[PDB]
Amino acid sequence: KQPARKQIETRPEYEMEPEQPGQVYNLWYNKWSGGMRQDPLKSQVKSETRCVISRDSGYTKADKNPGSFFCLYFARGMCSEGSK
RNA sequence: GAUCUUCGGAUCACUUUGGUCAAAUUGAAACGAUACAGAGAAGAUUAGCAUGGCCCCUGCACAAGGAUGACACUGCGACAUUGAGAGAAAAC
Ligand SMILES: [K+]
Ligand SMILES: [Mg+2]
Ligand SMILES: [Mg+2]
Repeated sequence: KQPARKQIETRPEYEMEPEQPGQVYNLWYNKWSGGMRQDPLKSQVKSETRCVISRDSGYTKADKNPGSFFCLYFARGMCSEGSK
């Protein structure tokens, strides 16, 4: 019954190159291509952040709108705007 | 707010938001490699052009190529049974 707090103060930026020798970025399909297919179920890297309702939930600007949706990023816990 | 008007007001303008979709593991494709076989015509080597379509790829193309591009190329019962004999059964 208190305003919602922001979880991640920073913005996770995108910079990563798999398999340094044998990968090249693909402009059309925005993903790295070439190199070993690699296990389909291998990339899974444990998530870094985690959330619970108790310490995180609260009011936000979307509570006013009757048809508002939930944060894709609150559940995964990197909503970096808070109550805004 | 600007213009007049006579301090009543009149003019002038008047409803945005191109949305494969919210900051990239879990809704834009198609696969590397290793291991197996491993190149059409009845001996052997080998030119090709076709036929068929829920197979495509390269191409601007209704040219032409990709192993003659590849796969496929088979096969069965609107047979009426009587022709006869034998042992049985039921029957000339
Ligand atoms: K040939
Ligand atoms: Mg041809
Ligand atoms: Mg052919």
